[PDB]
Amino acid sequence: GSSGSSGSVEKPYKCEDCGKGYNRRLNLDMHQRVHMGEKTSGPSSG
Ligand SMILES: [Zn+2]
Repeated sequence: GSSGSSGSVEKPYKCEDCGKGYNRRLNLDMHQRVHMGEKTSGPSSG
């Protein structure tokens, strides 16, 4: 068919894990952090 929505990154840098976009080097280096653990749902209340 025909696609378009795809392609939501216009930065000279991108995470080699998810594919995020960052117009800064540091932002990326630090970003990796996200891929350090995993959200713990556990016994939720709200
Ligand atoms: Zn990432």
